[PDB]
Amino acid sequence: NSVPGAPNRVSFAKLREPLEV
Amino acid sequence: GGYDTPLGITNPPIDELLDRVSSKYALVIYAAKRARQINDYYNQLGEGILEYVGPLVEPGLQEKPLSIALREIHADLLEHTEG
Amino acid sequence: RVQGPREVQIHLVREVQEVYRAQGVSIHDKHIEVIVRQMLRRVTIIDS
Amino acid sequence: MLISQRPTLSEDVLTDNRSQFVIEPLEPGFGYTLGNSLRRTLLSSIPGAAVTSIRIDGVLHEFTTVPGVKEDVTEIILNLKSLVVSSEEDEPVTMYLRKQGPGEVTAGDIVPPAGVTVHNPGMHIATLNDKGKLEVELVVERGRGYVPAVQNRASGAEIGRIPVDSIYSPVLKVTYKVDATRVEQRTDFDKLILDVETKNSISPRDALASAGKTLVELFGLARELNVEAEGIEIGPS
Amino acid sequence: LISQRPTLSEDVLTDNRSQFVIEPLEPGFGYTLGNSLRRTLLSSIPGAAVTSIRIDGVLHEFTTVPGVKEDVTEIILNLKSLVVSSEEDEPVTMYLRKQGPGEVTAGDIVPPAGVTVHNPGMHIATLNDKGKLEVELVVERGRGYVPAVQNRASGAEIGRIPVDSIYSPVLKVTYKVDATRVEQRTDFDKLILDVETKNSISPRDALASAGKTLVELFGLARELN
Amino acid sequence: NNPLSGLTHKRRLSALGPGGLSRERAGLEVRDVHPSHYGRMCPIETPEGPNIGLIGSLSVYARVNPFGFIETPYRKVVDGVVSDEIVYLTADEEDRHVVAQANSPIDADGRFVEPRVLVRRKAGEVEYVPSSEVDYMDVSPRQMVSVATAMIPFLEHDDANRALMGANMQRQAVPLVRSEAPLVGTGMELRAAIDAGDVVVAEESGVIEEVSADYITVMHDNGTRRTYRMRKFARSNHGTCANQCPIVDAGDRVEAGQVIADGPCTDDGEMALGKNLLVAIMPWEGHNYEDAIILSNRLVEEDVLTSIHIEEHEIDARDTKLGAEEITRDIPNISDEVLADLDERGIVRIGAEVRDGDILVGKVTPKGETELTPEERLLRAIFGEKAREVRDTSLKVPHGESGKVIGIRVFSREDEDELPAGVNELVRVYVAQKRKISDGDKLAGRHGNKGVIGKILPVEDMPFLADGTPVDIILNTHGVPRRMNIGQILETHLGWCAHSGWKVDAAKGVPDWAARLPDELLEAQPNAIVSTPVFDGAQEAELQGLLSCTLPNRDGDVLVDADGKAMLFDGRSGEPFPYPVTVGYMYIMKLHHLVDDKIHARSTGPYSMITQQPLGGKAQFGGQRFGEMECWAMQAYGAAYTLQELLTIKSDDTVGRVKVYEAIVKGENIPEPGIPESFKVLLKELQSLCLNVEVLSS
Amino acid sequence: WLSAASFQETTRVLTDAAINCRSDKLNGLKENVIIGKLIPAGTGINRYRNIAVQPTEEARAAA
Amino acid sequence: QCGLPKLMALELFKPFVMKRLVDLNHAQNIKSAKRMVERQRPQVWDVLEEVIAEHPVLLNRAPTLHRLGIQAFEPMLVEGKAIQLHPLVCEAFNADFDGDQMAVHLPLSAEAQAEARILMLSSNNILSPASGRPLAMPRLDMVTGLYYLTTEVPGDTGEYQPASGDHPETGVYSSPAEAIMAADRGVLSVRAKIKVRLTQLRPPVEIEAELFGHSGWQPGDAWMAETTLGRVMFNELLPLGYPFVNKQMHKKVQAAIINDLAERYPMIVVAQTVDKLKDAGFYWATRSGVTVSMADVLVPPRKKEILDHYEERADKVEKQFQRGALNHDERNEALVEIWKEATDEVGQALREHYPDDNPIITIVDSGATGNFTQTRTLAGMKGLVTNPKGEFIPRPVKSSFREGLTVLEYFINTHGARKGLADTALRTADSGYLTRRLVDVSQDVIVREHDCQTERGIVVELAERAPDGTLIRDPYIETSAYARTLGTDAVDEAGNVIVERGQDLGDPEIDALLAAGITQVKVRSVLTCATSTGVCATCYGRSMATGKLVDIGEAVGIVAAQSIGEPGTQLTMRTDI
Ligand SMILES: [Mg+2]
Ligand SMILES: [Zn+2]
Repeated sequence: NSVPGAPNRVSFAKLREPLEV
Repeated sequence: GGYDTPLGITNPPIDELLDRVSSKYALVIYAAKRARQINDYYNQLGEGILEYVGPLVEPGLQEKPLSIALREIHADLLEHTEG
Repeated sequence: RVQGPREVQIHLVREVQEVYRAQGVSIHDKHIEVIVRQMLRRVTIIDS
Repeated sequence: MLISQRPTLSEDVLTDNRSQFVIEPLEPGFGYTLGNSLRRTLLSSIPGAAVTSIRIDGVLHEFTTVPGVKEDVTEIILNLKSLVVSSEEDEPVTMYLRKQGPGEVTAGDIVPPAGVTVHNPGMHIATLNDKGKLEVELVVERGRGYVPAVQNRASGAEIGRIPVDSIYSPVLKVTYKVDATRVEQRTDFDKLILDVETKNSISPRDALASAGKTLVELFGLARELNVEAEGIEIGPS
Repeated sequence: LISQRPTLSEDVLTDNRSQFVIEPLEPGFGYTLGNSLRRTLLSSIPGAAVTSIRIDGVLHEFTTVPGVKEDVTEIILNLKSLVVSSEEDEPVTMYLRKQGPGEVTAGDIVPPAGVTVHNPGMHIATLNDKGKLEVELVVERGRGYVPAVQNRASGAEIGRIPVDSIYSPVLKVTYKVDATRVEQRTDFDKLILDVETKNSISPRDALASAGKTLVELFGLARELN
Repeated sequence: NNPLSGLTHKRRLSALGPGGLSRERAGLEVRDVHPSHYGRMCPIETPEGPNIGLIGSLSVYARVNPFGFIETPYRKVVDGVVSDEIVYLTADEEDRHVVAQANSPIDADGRFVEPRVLVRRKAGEVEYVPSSEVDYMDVSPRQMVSVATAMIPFLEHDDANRALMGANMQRQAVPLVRSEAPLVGTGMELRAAIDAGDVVVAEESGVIEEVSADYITVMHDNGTRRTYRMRKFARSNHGTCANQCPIVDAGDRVEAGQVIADGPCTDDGEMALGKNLLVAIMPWEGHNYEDAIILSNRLVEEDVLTSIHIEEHEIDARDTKLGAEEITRDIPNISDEVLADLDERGIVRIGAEVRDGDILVGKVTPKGETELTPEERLLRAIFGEKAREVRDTSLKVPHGESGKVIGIRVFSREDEDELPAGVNELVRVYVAQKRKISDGDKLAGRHGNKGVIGKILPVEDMPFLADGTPVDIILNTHGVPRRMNIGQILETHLGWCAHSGWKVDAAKGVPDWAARLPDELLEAQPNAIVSTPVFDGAQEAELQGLLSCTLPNRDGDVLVDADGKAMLFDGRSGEPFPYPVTVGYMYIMKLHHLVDDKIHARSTGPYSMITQQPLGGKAQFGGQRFGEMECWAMQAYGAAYTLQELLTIKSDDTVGRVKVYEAIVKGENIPEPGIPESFKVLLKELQSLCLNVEVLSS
Repeated sequence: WLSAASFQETTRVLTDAAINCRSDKLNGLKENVIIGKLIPAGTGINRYRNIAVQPTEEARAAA
Repeated sequence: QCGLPKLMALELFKPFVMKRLVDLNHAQNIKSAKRMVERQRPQVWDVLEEVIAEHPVLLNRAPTLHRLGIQAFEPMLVEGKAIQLHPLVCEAFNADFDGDQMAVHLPLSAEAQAEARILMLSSNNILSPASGRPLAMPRLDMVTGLYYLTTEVPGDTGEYQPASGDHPETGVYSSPAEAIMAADRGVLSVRAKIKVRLTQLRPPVEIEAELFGHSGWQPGDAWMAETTLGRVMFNELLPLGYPFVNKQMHKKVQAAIINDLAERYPMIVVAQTVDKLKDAGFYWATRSGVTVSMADVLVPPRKKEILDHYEERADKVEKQFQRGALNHDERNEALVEIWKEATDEVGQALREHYPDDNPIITIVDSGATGNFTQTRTLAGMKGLVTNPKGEFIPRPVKSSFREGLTVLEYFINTHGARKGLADTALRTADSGYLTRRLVDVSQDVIVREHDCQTERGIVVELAERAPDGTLIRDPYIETSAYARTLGTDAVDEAGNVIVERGQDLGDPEIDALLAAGITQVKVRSVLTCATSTGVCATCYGRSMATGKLVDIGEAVGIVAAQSIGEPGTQLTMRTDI
């Protein structure tokens, strides 16, 4: 998320992004 | 003639018409000229009638002259001279 | 020029038919025969 | 309320017992509702009678052929199955048919007492030959629907009896088809055409009449919730 | 084999859901009987629904009202799910009167005699201190759904806003069967049918109306004799 | 036509223009995908027409170096340890180093379990390399992908062609009236919606003072306030609505960088280009034959798929030697029922419905003078009609559109505006209509499955589950295996799982498939939202496990079995279908290829100046072009007369045109075709080109 | 020369035809298409174009 | 028939409805009729529907490859704004419902209407003019439906099994009516082997000759058929005189059936029967239960072992390449061969693992669509991925689209995908240019006279003899020897005349030639036609579009050039000839 108004989107990601787009 | 009855645009079977003529193009010219004659007779009804005679078969309610032309060919009511 | 006009028609027709049938496409020979007859219409002049 | 167009029935006789029924016009979307219900009701709602079990002389274990006659037994059992009969009584009545010497076997040589009639006397059943002798015993009862062969409970008592499938429905085959004629002008109305073919004992006309009459009876029980409710009415006849 | 005439019981689960049992049927009839009931019970049940709306502050349905939090088409969409029942076929009008901040619900609407809003707890929009909501409703009986008629085809005012109307008290419907298939040939079907209505009419009433329509449509065929 | 199209219009790379190469100049070498494009330029987002391979789109992580070179970041690894230092490398810089797999078995210290890891070398060769030898590793998956093509779930299962096509239709979606968030999507949707710019973002935090449809005023933390003027039903550049609805309350504190009001294709601040619909992958009576789709009329009734279309019409009132053009009601020879919805100022009343041919703006113009027919002189004495010396050069609503009127933006020189020279008044009227879904409209998912609407049939005539819920959409099964787009059924299964919800029974130990599956996923609520990155997403085993646990809705009913299919009853016959059919929820969006904008017919319109052939295009009356290839088929049949009529009297011969019109108004036989005028014009060009050309009778 | 003109290298064939005073027969299919005359194929040949159609005498008697 | 939007027809038939409505007194005057029609008042719709009756219209889809690209239909008014196109002529137009558009042209003259009604009617042109194969064949969905209908699964419900002692066979049915009555209940499935006494269906030739004798007329006489009632319904579609088939229905089998029907039955009959086939196929495609899902897409258990074995071989060859004994060229070639063998092994393993009744399987073997290579690409492992230059990458893909791909695998696959999609756009334009050149070069070849009476002709190999001693039929006969005319008389060993000169040389004639043992024949072709202008009709031979002798004025040159130029989009090169 990391966005104040972000709806909770559960994701099947296996690894964490070192940086955001 | 065991084929079941046709419908729509193919009310006269194409093959039965084709046996009447030598080739397909001759049949097309057959139909076109007969439809033209039908239209001229329709336009000459009120005024002086030319040598043209209208539908030798019974006409329906409102059918385009080509349809009556084909029905006339199907009844062997016309003969033609090949060019 | 070495096998007359008869053999070249056979060669051309068989070659184009093989090319077209390589992809499983069926075309009858007469269609290409018309064209190859069209090519062989003219003859060159070698004497005045 | 009204559908603004009184639907009509058109019946076109084709053979002695074969007809085409047309429902024109019809409220949109109702074509299938009427067609499937009508075809199922015709197939499995009209009372009728058919043969159920078969016993013939000379057979106790030979389910292939019978002496006296030359042809096999499957032809005989199928021909017996394809027999029309109208019975006004519910008990299984026994049939017989016998003759001496070579000849042609037809249903006209059957011996039907009062209460049962056969409408196909001129139907070939077998070809007796070689000074043959046969004695065919039939069991026929009435009902409705289509039911397969039912095993003989008294196999010991009736070892020559053989079960067979039965065609209780007087109607043979029904097919329906819908189309979209005159949809735009009369608000999506459609024709529903029915093809009906029944046995020669009865006719498609009264067959469909009785089918609809049965359907309306069994549906008035569903109607009997609010006697005065709101629906749609047809009009005159 | 069974020679017994079919019956029809009733099984009520909630105030809008019911289970219907028709016993005994004939093997293979239950599916088609359920389908035939369901199609007409879903698409041929007369009902009442809103047709046109009018707002004194707007001229058409693409302009926001000063004070309302939603936009005009949002109020159209919200009141599209209203539950209104009437008994007379003549069109009738309704009225909405709400002032100041606060939620506006169907319970705020004051309907005339013969019109009952069965869903008063449904909210329509929300206001503020500048809330000025003067909303006109019209309701007529009908069947099926009808797309929005053109306000120029009929002699209607400029401010009149047509709305798509759907007259269908039935919400959801399903059927299930379970035949016996006994070796003794005692075969019959047991049709269990379910009806769920939109709190306008009880499932019993919708089933009765559908049955009446089918009875007439089949007595159409019965008269052939 | 949607925020995604705006996003991808920027951040896209073209190859045409001044100094570039044209399509004919472009060989096969340019259109390819060079291995150096990895991470720099996405190899998917590309127009599929003649411009294939020339116009592309930038990747999501790419950056422009100060010199104009496209530059991408990458993690650096040393001795089997990957640091968090992020360096930026150009294309040629990657030659010297070795970049590793985006998804590699990191052990939470940087070492990879096996030495040989799939890496990309200098010359584009992909070979195995020991772990201690690699020096760089990719930032993350979806680094070689574009923003538009990062929204496709299960991208790694779709073929490159179908993924390309789906990325293309992503830009062509139209804004609906609800814009429901997709049940299954990718994490890029939120960022794309926020960065599109048409979703208003609260720049500074604080509580909300007051909210309203037309405006929102946020109360900051320090004294001053900020008001955000909203845009309602703003016409877009492609005739699509741009509604902007707020999604906050009266007194809820907001945070800087938070969404405030949703854009045309957004809800709750994330991308929403379509809707979630029940799907049946079975064929149905051939109405879905060959990529056709059949939808439920519920979508028409419930307004599930409907889009507003704002249309703008302009009229110019310039200066002429007739005097001036007045915007009044004094239009000669007009009735009343057509003038009832037009105000006394020369324009339409705001909120009056119009259709084709209706009068829109009354621009009276002095007619001038020509040969007044004698018949007019006789006619004026039979009814007393005045001369009516002005030509009614008004605004007629063109064919094939209708709807209500939004508003009037009127400009005038009397209003003291900067109108062009000679132009006195400029009036722009806006017309809007609610376009329902209908047959012929193009629908498509996100995996590239396209197709027009074969039939809109009522809810009774559809398969329905044991729950009695009618299906929503129906797709043909033949299109799935023959197009390598297997990802769509995976998305369908995941959508059904999200719609139903699941509770993995991790009571007797965690299931093996769920072990790698993260936390907070073993439990889910009905109609929840899940995300799946394009290349790091849910595996097949995870989907199998989700399908295994499919807790029912309200009763006890597992409609979808473990394998994924489901039982459906026919709505027409009523008997159950002999075999189960897979059901689920797939994202479906309307495309901007509506049948209304693509229907055209012409009986007799205008003709060009040089040749008397008709014009082309829907802007004018048009008229279909009969190319010479169609003439070849004409000749092949041998239908000589039909070709003669087409080329002579339906196209060219003026006298033939008027004569044939007279023929099929008098009911008289159609006369012989004449000599085409275009041939005479060619003859004249040859004659005037210093070529003596003469046609010889005998 | 008309067919060659409308096929490829219009200027070259036009120049060479003009030099040679090449008079076209206007009998080919493409030329008849350009002029608008009936093509010499299908229903365009003289055998079919000049077909005379009149009713049979028995049919005339039936009226 | 063909659909036509109501507004489209209203605008197309403008003057017709004006004259009709004024004739009906709808508008006293035509000036009134202007606004009468443009306001679209309700009275225009019925008067419009009156004038469409039996007025044919033309339909066209760009581009027009072959002669069948333009077809004439008799339209009915349909609500909406889309043209309702019949699902059978999609092959002719090459039309797909992705969103492709079609243009409609309205014939005007009486002559033009006659030509549209006769030559261009969609029913009158079924056979492809290119090769003579039926082009109005049932396509994907109906092929799947018929394949499901006429398949015969053993061990099904209600099968026929011989028995004695306690119960009869209980598998024989009196009439198809009783068969469908049983099938309405659950007792009997459609695809179960049964025995039925048939009456209205002609038995096969062998059974007819054996039982019915010389007089083998079917509807009167009853006979016993051992088949499945689904095949009975399928046979019911065909005309009465057609013999029973009792065979499973692939694309090629229906092609043969329709070809024979067109050969020995009137055109209207086949035009009706193909429609009946379409209806039945569409109806039975729904119940076929062909549906794709994760369960249907299975992976081979043996895939891991085969992949590991070929990976070990690849490791050995890579170590060999490192030693330097073999150059990089040998490395790439050996890797390519090893991986091609690996993917062949994976393909055959997948073929042996998939059940014969799997949805993808019944799709692929029914011939409706797809090929087994595409299935292997779906489940298993794709194979070798190409390069932008055209080479094969030494390190190929290993997973499948069902198992998912990693980023660089997707990159390399994108290479080839983009290459192919760029090549297609150039190849279509090149094919168009080739068609233009062919049409221009062959414009003047038109049949002029019936026969030139010449004796010059060509010779066709026609099934050269085998060393073992037999008549091995030539693989290429229908394109070379069929639909011809004999330049001389076919006589064997100076004996009887099997086929005299001047014969259509149909299938019975070729069968007689093969039976007689003859191999070499002379053919009267166009290459030796003695006509000064054009070609004589006999030299050209049978016309594939009509199935009869070519007419006296058909433009054979244009039809040819179109037939050669049409399949130009399907031409693909191999991996300096
Ligand atoms: Mg297409
Ligand atoms: Zn010759």
